[PDB]
Amino acid sequence: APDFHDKYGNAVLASGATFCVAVWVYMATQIGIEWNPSPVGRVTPKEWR
Amino acid sequence: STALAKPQMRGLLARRLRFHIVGAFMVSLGFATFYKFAVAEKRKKAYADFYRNYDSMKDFEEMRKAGIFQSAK
Amino acid sequence: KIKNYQTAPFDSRFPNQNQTRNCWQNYLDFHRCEKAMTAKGGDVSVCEWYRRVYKSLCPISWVSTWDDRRAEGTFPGKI
Amino acid sequence: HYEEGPGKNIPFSVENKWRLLAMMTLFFGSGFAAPFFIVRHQLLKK
Amino acid sequence: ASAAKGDHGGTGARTWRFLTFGLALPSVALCTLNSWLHSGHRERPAFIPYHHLRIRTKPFSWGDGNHTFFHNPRVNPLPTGYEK
Amino acid sequence: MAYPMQLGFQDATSPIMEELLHFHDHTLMIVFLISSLVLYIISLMLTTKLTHTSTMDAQEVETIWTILPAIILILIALPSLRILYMMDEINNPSLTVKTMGHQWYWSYEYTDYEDLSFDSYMIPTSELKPGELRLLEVDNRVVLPMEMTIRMLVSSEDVLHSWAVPSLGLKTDAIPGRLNQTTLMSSRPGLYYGQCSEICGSNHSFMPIVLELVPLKYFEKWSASML
Amino acid sequence: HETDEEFDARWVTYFNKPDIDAWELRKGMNTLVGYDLVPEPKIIDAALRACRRLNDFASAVRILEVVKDKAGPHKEIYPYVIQELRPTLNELGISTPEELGLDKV
Amino acid sequence: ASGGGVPTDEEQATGLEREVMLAARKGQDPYNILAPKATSGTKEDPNLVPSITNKRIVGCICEEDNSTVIWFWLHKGEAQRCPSCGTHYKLVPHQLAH
Amino acid sequence: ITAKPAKTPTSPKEQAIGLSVTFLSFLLPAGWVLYHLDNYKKS
Amino acid sequence: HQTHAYHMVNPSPWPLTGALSALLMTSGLTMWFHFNSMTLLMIGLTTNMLTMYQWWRDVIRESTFQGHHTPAVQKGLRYGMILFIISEVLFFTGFFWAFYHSSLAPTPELGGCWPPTGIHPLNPLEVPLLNTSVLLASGVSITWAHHSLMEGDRKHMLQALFITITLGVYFTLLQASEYYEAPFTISDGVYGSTFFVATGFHGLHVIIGSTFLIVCFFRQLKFHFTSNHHFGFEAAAWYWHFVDVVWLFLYVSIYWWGS
Amino acid sequence: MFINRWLFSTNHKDIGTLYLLFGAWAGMVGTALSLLIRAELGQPGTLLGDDQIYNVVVTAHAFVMIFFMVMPIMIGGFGNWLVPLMIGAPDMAFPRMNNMSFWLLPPSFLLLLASSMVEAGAGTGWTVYPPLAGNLAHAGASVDLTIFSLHLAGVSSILGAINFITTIINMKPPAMSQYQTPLFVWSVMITAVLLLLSLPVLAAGITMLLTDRNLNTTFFDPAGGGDPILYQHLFWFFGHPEVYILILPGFGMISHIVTYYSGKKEPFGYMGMVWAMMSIGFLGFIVWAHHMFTVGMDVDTRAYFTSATMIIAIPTGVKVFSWLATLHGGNIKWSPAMMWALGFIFLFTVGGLTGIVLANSSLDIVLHDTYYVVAHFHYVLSMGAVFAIMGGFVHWFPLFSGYTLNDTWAKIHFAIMFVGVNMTFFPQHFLGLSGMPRRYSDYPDAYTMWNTISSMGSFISLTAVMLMVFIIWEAFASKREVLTVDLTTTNLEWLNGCPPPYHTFEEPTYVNLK
Amino acid sequence: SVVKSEDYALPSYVDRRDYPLPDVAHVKNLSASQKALKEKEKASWSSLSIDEKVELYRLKFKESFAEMNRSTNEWKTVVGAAMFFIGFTALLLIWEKHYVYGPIPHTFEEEWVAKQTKRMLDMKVAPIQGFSAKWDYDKNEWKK
Amino acid sequence: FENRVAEKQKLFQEDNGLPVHLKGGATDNILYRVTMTLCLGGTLYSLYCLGWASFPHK
Ligand code: HEA
Ligand code: HEA
Ligand SMILES: CCCCC/C=C/C/C=C/C/C=C/C/C=C\CCCC(=O)O[C@H](COC(=O)CCCCCCCCCCCCCCCCC)COP(=O)(O)OCCN
Ligand SMILES: CCCCCC/C=C/CCCCCCCCCC(=O)O[C@H](COC(=O)CCCCCCCCCCCCCCC)COP(=O)(O)OC[C@@H](O)CO
Ligand SMILES: CCCCCCCCCCO[C@@H]1O[C@H](CO)[C@@H](O[C@H]2O[C@H](CO)[C@@H](O)[C@H](O)[C@H]2O)[C@H](O)[C@H]1O
Ligand code: CUA
Ligand SMILES: [O-][O-]
Ligand SMILES: [Cu+2]
Ligand SMILES: [Mg+2]
Ligand code: NA
Ligand code: NA
Ligand SMILES: [Zn+2]
Repeated sequence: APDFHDKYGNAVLASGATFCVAVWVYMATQIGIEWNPSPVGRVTPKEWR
Repeated sequence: STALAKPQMRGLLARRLRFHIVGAFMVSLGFATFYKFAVAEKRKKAYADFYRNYDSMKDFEEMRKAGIFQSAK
Repeated sequence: KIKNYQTAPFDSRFPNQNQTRNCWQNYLDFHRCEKAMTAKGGDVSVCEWYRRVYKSLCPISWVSTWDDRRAEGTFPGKI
Repeated sequence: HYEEGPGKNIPFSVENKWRLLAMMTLFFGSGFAAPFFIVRHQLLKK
Repeated sequence: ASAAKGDHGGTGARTWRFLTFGLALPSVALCTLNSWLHSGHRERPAFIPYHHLRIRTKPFSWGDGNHTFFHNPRVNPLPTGYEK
Repeated sequence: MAYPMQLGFQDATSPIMEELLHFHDHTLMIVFLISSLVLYIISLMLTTKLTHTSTMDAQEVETIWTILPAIILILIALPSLRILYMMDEINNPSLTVKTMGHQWYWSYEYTDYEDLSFDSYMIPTSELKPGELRLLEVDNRVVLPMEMTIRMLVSSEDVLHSWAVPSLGLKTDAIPGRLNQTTLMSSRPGLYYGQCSEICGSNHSFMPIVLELVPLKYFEKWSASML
Repeated sequence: HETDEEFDARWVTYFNKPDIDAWELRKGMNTLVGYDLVPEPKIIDAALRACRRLNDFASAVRILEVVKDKAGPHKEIYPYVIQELRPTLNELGISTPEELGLDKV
Repeated sequence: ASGGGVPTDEEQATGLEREVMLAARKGQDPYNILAPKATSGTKEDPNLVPSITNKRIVGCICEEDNSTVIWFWLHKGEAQRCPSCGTHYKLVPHQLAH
Repeated sequence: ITAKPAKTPTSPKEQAIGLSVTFLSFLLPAGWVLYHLDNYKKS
Repeated sequence: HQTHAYHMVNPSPWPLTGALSALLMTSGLTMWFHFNSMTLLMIGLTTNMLTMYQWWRDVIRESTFQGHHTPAVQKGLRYGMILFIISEVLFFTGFFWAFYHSSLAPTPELGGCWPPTGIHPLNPLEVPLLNTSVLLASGVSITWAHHSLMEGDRKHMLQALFITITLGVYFTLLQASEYYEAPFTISDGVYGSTFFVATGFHGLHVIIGSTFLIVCFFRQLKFHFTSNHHFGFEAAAWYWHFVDVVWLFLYVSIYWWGS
Repeated sequence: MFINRWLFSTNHKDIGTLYLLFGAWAGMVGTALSLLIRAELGQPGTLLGDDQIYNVVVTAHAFVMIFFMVMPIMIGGFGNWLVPLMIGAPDMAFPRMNNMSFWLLPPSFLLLLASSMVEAGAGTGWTVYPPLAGNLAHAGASVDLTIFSLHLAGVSSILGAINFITTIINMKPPAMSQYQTPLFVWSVMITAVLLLLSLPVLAAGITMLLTDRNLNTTFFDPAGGGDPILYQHLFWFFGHPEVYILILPGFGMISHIVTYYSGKKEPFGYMGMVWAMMSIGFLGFIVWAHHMFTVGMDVDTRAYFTSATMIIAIPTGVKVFSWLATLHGGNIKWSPAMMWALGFIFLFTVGGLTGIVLANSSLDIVLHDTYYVVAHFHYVLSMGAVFAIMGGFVHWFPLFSGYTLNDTWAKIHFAIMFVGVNMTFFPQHFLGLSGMPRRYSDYPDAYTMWNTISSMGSFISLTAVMLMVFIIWEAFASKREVLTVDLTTTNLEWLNGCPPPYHTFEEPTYVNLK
Repeated sequence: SVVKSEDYALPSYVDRRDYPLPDVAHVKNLSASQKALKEKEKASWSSLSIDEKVELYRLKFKESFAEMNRSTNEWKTVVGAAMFFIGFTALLLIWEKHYVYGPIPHTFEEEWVAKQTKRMLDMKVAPIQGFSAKWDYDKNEWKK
Repeated sequence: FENRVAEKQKLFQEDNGLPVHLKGGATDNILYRVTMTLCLGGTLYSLYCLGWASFPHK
């Protein structure tokens, strides 16, 4: 007879993966976290003195 | 219609081990080569190339003119 | 001899990372020499090398504490 | 003698799963909360 | 060493008793005599307030905080010198 | 100094730091090779339905397992120890500088000729000038002549600290009652940063080290002006 | 130690003992499958005839299943062994696991 | 030099200590201090395993110097065999302490 | 290992409850402290 | 009903009372050091003594009175005591390491010499030599006591054991007197620190060992030991030899070599 | 009855249960402390306060995780439950002393919590170095409370060690030599020897710290002719053997787990495993100054400590390769315990290897007191000692309780923890190489990206820890009673059923000499 | 049939691919027809039907090799649930960023970072490989 | 003195189910109760002292 995994495995995998990706993308990009990436290739140096 | 040939039946695990340990060895030497070329030699050459014609006074003068120093304006 | 003293040279008696005894010995040597000279009427100028060496090596606060203790009569090394 | 067997060789009851949930919650929860409250204690001094 | 004695035939209480009274206790009596000869107070040295001695980084938890546990006024000065 | 997303060591500023980088590359290669071989063999052991569960004879294989690693350890120890003794070799420094650790700042003493000493404190974040580095700048830098062998002597007047400058490969503990010695030789002018490297109480994070490496003539004039 | 032929002969002899008991049948098969090999047809033939003498049909089928299992991913071994055993299987009326539907998951 | 007044174990040992001492004197080992000596362990000559109940755990060190011990419960009744080496063991239940 | 079926089965719903209560027991007190940190600090 | 020879011990409150006495002693010391009070400490010391008393009382009940100490049990107690002594040797080893560390590399604060400037060591040939003769002599008398016991001689066991105890007490009184008479103190730098802490812990062990011998003395008076079974006596003799040997190392290291 | 049984115990299983409960509770405390660390470091700036509060948290984290979680669980917990069962003994040699080893731990923990409550806490590092830990720079009761906490934990473990050595030497069946006892038993006897020899030296050193703080001694104070470096020698003389104490029982459980889930009757190369553990134990006593390469010791001393430390890789390597040879040819059962053991073998290897990097005193000048050391020791502690503890716990839980865990939940738990610990510690290697110091409440801005990721990793570990509590609740809530366990012929601890009776081996096993 | 806890010391049944012949039969009690089947098994197995042979197998063994070695969908549940809890962890981090963390230091402001980057280049931070090595001092731009 | 060990062996082997720490009789119970009371009361007092010591008094 089909067990829990036969019946719900596909939904648990799909929705777990979707949720995980969505909420980490949100956390990583939408809430003001400063990752402090390299300035290399990114920042235009400005006169400081 | 036709019989099947007798396959090898003994030492199958040992044979698989021997083959792959040898493969692990081959890969290891292969990677050491990659690494000495892509990391170690690269580093020796970057440092040697940097210092080959390096002019420390000229470096200092550039820094001084950029205003970085307390002791040199 | 050695004028144009820059700093204290390597001393084979104190070849290791811990240089505490180097500072101490030179401080002692200077003051023992000075005592020997100020006494017998001679010149402290002959003690100069030890003075340069201990000055170079010794933390100011150590020299200063040792000087206070000599003045106090509580300096524990023999001079 | 003493009770033997599953659920009986332990100093806490597992007769009721909800009472057990409450006890386990107080137990692990008190351990986990203690450093936060000691931090609070140290901030609320000076 | 074989020490300098003799013995060993078999083993026993009798030999250890022999050793107790014939060697051990006489040795103690001799050291006791030696000690009683060199007893009587010595001539306490000038007080010098050396900074490596009479250490006080925290008051002692008894008395006035400034006396060691087995303070002897005759021979142990305070950080400030001997007592009156 | 470290830069954002840095994976490895700060660029070498001294010949000894340069030696440490190549020795690290050597050792890391071996580290990678062993950890990957272990991972691979694990996966190999676990990916077959073939079985052999009877008693296995151990002694032939334990020879390989002890001799190969013994060999690998010697191949690490040889360059490790060459560098160790290279670092210890006689220098003839041209100058001696002392640094005393304190809670929470460093003082410096250059007393070969004159009595020059000063305190060196972190620039508070609210006082940084634009472009300056949070937690790293000091009010009074340790100006030193470039391309010269310098003897650094390190101690403390209170608790333990440790005087470190990663780009020169330097780290010497600051111990009260002790004078520890290290040598410093910069191949380049510039600014070279370190941080207190022994836990020392409330502002351990906030007593950094900044060396300013310049030509001898500038160092002498700076020295004179600091008296 | 021993050649392959000597090992095989040992095992043939083991199962061929006329009055082998149930314990020895199980002990022999359970020990045998610990080795790095799929047993030669002549060994399995001797074990199957031991099953016959012990009136144990089910163990005969199990022995065929463990042959398949010991081959691992080498799918060519089991059908070869069954091929070599067909005269014995026919003679003793032993149905293979596949004939019994016992290869269905 | 010398008299008596110290009790002997014979006079004063009690409880289990005394039971072990009295049994040893008779060359018996009710409290399992000694390792039993193996028989040939055949079906005809099984290792005989005393017990005060109807089962006891046997550990079989199949060959001299094996580090692996094979453990199994031995029950009253027909002789059982070590699952690794086949040597025979038979339980012989009952009593202890005369 | 083999085992008997559960003597007191814990349904998916009961498990959601035990898991929620368990997580809340760790999260809420520490959460209350961290939320009020500034209150404690700037005090 | 067991058919092995090991001792299944009745459930006991003394581990808990011992553990709580450790809490009361340590929190008591803290209170004494920082909050000017001896109350917790006194309670801890009391419950500690009570725990020791009842626990070892029970061990005697289990062995002498109930017969649980089969040879297998005694053999475990032998190992236990030997391991305990090994742990105590390592504890002392840390204080000898401290002593050699400071004395082999005397720092400038000391005058750069050992003994430090201003330290006037005791004469190792006076009371310290007497103490050495005393503990060595007690090693001899305890051996006499052991042999008398094995040979079944009650009176001479008791005499020899009494002499051993008297010598322990003599050492303790001599040491107490030399602490009082010493011109240096535990605050006299690393000289006074190593001297008093090392010889102080040794003195505590002498008091512990003497107490253990006195327990054996009273148990002997009450006929507990047989000529073959007397592990409490052997354990006390081993511990007593340990205390002698630590003294000899202290005498050579601190009193003689460090003078 | 309850007090008689649980406060007055003389039973090795119940005392083992007590230790597991105590260790599990300590684990929650240590975990909260680890989260406060990573919350502080998870963004640049100051969250809690300056370095004092911060390092009180760091110091407590280490003491709790080491002395109250790892040691009690491994040695007190699994050692008490398993060692007497694995040698067919009726209990431990000193069943009543065993109980005191347990009961010293709540007061020790209380003392540690007191230290953090009073004054400003002990913000010293778990190494408690003077002069920071002295009476001027840490005036007041906190450090003394910490020393006393250590004193109680030390007595607990010393008496435990005496008990384990005696039990293992003296209470095996008369036919069983030491070379017929299982690897976990060997692991515990070697650990006990390490404890017996190392803790008394710690006790001497912290006692001399206590007297410098309170009786005006000057062991570590240059003003009296003392030396702060002397403290470090006495501490590390204990402290290096301590990390072998923390891993050896883990090695023992790993051997059993790997053998078991490979379907093998025995670990590969048994006597090499015994040799390896004894060699590691021995070499562990002669390498302590690799914790002091920057203090200013002579160059030949640093050459010796480098070389002697590196030798440890040889016997440790034999064990790793012998675990792999145990898997080889196995009928592999992918149980949650096996996943823990497999993760252990690999991640322990990585941590060991960064240990070998650090053994090199030349390179250690730059790596010492940086996050590279923190990354090394968390690979061997959070992914070595901890993975062995989780492996042993899930493997023997049915033996101890008589109930089964849900294996699917336990696999989910392993997956979450594996991601969290690697996310936490892997980037710390980069932070170390690039120079981030230890024991900092805040860091120059360049270190932000790795500290952020590391803190996010620590939250994933928190989720695993919370899920673990739920999983244990679910097992007791559902009451799936154990029926059959395989491989009992080579796993004696299972042979009396699940859970075994209160008294086992009342009639000892029968084992022939032959 | 039914396995009891009180039976732990008795030989037991196991389905293990490396222990093909377990210590006991799966079913030891026989009905009238199962007893007749065991009698028939004493005669030629060629006279047994397929159903009878299957029945004899199922009395001796619980699961066949194919059944006992079957794969499952468990990995899906495991990976999916693990990713869920990992996803849940991000909610904790979102809560922390919102309610616990304040503003990060002003040195992360975009203009501060541009100036600091220039000053780092002026001081030639990591000029051999790490940082300034990636700046082109001639073309005044990041190296391509 | 006379050897009275036999009387003590009878007393402590009496089949009365008492644990060894209480088997001497009523004074065992008294001493036990004193010890436990001092231990438990002392522990509560130590907790009071921590409470007291956990807050400033300057
Ligand atoms: C369980 C805990 C544990 C364990 C087992 C170890 C194991 C080892 N450790 Fe570690 N360590 C710590 C916990 C531990 N460590 C802690 C907590 C600290 C910090 C203390 C503090 O300051 O707070 C620390 C610090 C520490 C330092 C000090 C660094 C510094 O402070 O600057 C060093 C230096 O040598 C060191 C080295 C080693 C080595 C060589 C091993 C070896 O035992 C590892 C051997 C294993 C392997 C090598 C892997 C397997 C082997 C093979 C697969 C064979 C082939 C390998 C080779 C040929 C190399 N460790
Ligand atoms: C066993 C030891 C151990 C363990 C497991 C850990 C685990 C963790 N540690 Fe630990 N750490 C140390 C020992 C340990 N640590 C030590 C010795 C130091 C140095 C202290 C000093 O400098 O003075 C230190 C320092 C240290 C620092 C450096 C602080 C600094 O230098 O400023 C950091 C920062 O990230 C850190 C973080 C963490 C994290 C996020 C975890 C997480 O991985 C924790 C996650 C949770 C667990 C691993 C589970 C806990 C276990 C249970 C709940 C058991 C349940 C059991 C049963 C049911 C049987 N630790
Ligand atoms: C023959 C003498 C026998 C000793 C009996 C004397 C009484 C004190 C107790 C000593 C026991 C030894 C412990 C070690 C501590 C230091 C005391 C050293 C011995 C001693 O008694 O030293 C005295 C100082 O005592 C002082 O400070 C007083 C100190 C009293 C407070 C004790 C501190 C508690 C320490 C606890 C340590 C924990 C134990 C470790 C457990 C390890 C577990 C693994 C010396 O006196 P003084 O006036 O300085 O000089 C003499 C001048 N005429
Ligand atoms: C101010 C600070 C407070 C300090 C505390 C002061 C301490 C004083 C304690 C002195 C020690 C007394 C020990 C008494 C033990 C009596 C019980 C006993 O000796 O029990 C014996 C077993 O041995 C056994 O347990 C042997 C038991 C081992 C005892 C070990 C004793 C040393 C422990 C002392 C603690 C050390 C502290 C360290 C300090 C750093 C009983 O067996 P037998 O003798 O064979 O008898 C049976 C025959 O009769 C049969 O015919
Ligand atoms: C490091 C481990 C822990 C980190 C992750 C913690 C996740 C937090 C779980 C929720 O914690 C709660 O958060 C609420 C806010 O969401 C707080 O309510 C606070 O905020 C509410 C809305 O602002 C008010 O209604 C409440 O009164 C006020 O207490 C509440 O106190 C606190 O228990
Ligand atoms: Cu100064 Cu850390
Ligand atoms: O300690 O590694
Ligand atoms: Cu170490
Ligand atoms: Mg350091
Ligand atoms: Na004797
Ligand atoms: Na921070
Ligand atoms: Zn056998």
